[PDB]
Amino acid sequence: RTIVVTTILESPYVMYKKNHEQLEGNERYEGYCVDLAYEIAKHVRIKYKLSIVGDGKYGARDPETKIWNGMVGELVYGRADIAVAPLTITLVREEVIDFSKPFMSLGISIMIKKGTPIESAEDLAKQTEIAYGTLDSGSTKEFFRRSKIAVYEKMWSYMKSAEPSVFTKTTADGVARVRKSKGKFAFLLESTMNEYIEQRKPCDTMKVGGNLDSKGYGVATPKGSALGNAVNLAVLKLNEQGLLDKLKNKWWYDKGEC
Amino acid sequence: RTIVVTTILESPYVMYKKNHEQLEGNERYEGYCVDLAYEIAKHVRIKYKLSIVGDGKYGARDPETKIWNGMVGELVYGRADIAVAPLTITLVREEVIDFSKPFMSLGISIMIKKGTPIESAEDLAKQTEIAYGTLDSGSTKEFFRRSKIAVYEKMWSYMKSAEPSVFTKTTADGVARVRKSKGKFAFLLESTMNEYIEQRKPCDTMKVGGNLDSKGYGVATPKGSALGNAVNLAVLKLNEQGLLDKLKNKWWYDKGEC
Ligand SMILES: N#Cc1cc2c(cc1[N+](=O)[O-])=NC(=O)C(=O)N=2
Ligand SMILES: N#Cc1cc2c(cc1[N+](=O)[O-])=NC(=O)C(=O)N=2
Ligand SMILES: [Zn+2]
Ligand SMILES: [Zn+2]
Repeated sequence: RTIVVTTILESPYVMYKKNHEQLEGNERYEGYCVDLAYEIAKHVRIKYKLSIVGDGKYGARDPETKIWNGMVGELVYGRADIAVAPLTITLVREEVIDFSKPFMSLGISIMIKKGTPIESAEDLAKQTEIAYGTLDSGSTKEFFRRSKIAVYEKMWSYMKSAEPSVFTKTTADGVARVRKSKGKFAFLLESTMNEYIEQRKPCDTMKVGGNLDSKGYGVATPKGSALGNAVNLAVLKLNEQGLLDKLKNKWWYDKGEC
Repeated sequence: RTIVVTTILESPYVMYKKNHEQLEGNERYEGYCVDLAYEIAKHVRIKYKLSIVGDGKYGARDPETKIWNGMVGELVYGRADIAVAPLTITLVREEVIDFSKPFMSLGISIMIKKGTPIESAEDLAKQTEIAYGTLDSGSTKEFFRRSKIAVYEKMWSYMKSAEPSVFTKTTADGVARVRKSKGKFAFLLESTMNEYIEQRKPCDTMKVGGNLDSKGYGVATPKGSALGNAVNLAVLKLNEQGLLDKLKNKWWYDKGEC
C-alpha cells in the first residue's frame, strides 16, 4: 500500500512550491519535513503520499467531547499511517500515539523587536512597561499556568490579568504584534520558530535569553503500528549521519535573509 | 520483586555519600540520577535497588566477540531491569535495548583552560599551536571520524595524525590534560560534563563555542520489557512537572563552587 503521511503547513517544515497550482502529489510541497519524510521513507523502504491535515492543527483533546483534532486525530481515527511534522512530544499525546526519538530539540523562548531592553525572563517579570504574551491556546501558556516556579509564577500573574489581552489567537499574530509594537511587546513561543523569524526580512526581530524549558519534536505513528520500529531507528540513523543538522542549516540559515 | 537498577559512578549523577561505609543499600549514594531513580520508581510504583555497574562502563559492543559490556550489557544479558544513568541514546544501542525519551540533552563541546585564545571549533581547526583531542573511544571520536563535514574533516585529519596522541584513555584524563597543559591543549567532550567541571574547583576551565551535534541521555530497559512503557511516561511527566530542570540546577549550579 501507499502509506499516508499527515503533515502541516508550517514554514519552513512544509510550504507550497511556487507553481504548486501546476504540480501534482508530493511535488506540490517543499521544506524541512518534506525532506525528512523523503529520507525516512528511503530508509524504511516505503512509498508514501503527503497529506496536509484538514483542520491545520497539531493535536489536542477537547475537554468536553474528548475527541482528538489535528494530526493526532488523523492517527487515532485511522486516516493516516504516520505524522511527519514539528509535533511536540508530550505526555498526553504519547498516551495515544507512539513517537520516534526527537528529530529536533526546542524550548519556550522570548522574541523581541531589536532594541528592546530585555535579555531574559527575569527582565520581563520585574517590569511592566513592556507587555508580553503567548499563544492563547497551546502548551506555552500551560507552562506558565501549570508552573509552580518562581519568576514564571510572577509572569503568569501578570499575563492572566493584563489589559487588554496579551494572549494571541495565532502565532503569526504574536509575531506581527512584536514587529508593530515599537518595542513595547515581547512574545513567548517555540525557539525553532523564533529562530526562523529572526532570519526573515526585514530582520527586525531577535531571540533573547536561554530557553525556559526543553522539548523535542518527534515523528508519530499509531500504537501497534508495523512502522513504529523502523521509523524510530531511521530517525536515529539520520541524526548520526548529520542529515538532521544539515536540514536545519539548509532551511533556517542557507535560505535565511539576515 | 525488587527491581534491579543499574547505574554508574559519574559525578554528579551518582556519587558516594560522606560516610558511605556506614550506610547500606540505596542510602550509600546521592546525585542527579539517584534523585531521578527515586522519582521514576515513585510514578512506576516499584521497589528498587541501585547497583553500580561492575566494570564501570556505559556500554559498547566488542567488534570481535560482539559481546556488550557496561550497563548496556547488564540489560541485554538479563542482570538489570533498568539503567538510570546518563546513557547516550544511539542507533547501535537502541537496536538492542529500549530507551525512554531523553531526560537531558547534550552535544559535543570544547573545554579550554581559562586564558586560551580559542572561542570555537573553527578557531581550533585553523591552527596547530594548541593541540586538541577527544576520548579514544566513544561517540565524540566517531562524530569526527565519520563526519563528511568541512571544518570537522580538517579537525579529524589533524587529530588522526597528531604526535604524540591527542586521544585520551578516559574523560577524566582529558580534563586533567587541559588543566595541566598551560593553555596548549583543548578537549572535546559531552557538554553536560564540560558545564559541570566549569562549576568545580579550582575553577580554571571554561566551556566555549556552541555544541557540534545534538544527542540525549535516556533511561534504558531490556528490549520489550513490561516496564518500558511506564518508565517512558514517567520521564515525560517529570519533564512537564519541571523537575528535570530542577535537578539539573540543583546538582550543577546550586551545588557549584565557581
Ligand atoms: N513551529 C512550530 C510549532 C510547532 C508546534 C506547535 C506550535 C508551533 N508554533 O507555532 O510555534 N504547537 C504544538 O502543539 C506542536 O505540537 N507543535
Ligand atoms: N558525563 C558523561 C558521560 C556520559 C556518557 C559518556 C561519556 C561521558 N563523559 O565522560 O563525559 N559516554 C557514553 O558512551 C554514554 O552513554 N554516556
Ligand atoms: Zn494554494
Ligand atoms: Zn539517508
